[PDB]
Amino acid sequence: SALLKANKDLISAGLKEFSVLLNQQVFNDALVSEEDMVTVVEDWMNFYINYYRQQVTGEPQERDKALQELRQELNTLANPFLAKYRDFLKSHELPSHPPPSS
Repeated sequence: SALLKANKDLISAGLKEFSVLLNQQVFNDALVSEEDMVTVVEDWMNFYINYYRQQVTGEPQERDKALQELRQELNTLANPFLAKYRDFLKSHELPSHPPPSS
């Protein structure tokens, strides 16, 4: 295999859609439970991984490779979303995160 456009198309498509999912949040007025948003993020990732896992007709190498890239891709795309939300909700009313604190 090495790298077929089909794999890149599926991965990029999943990565793009994911980015739109994470960005489509309402980062403006921090309200609502954090665990709720966070649970939603994890819930989506699991749903995506589970679905993508069954969307692979390649050998265990192709499947594992695409599976590892999918998981790592979600962590990298989810990382900014979860870190941005955290700092965002933890920023308003108290800048708890930067040097000026302890």
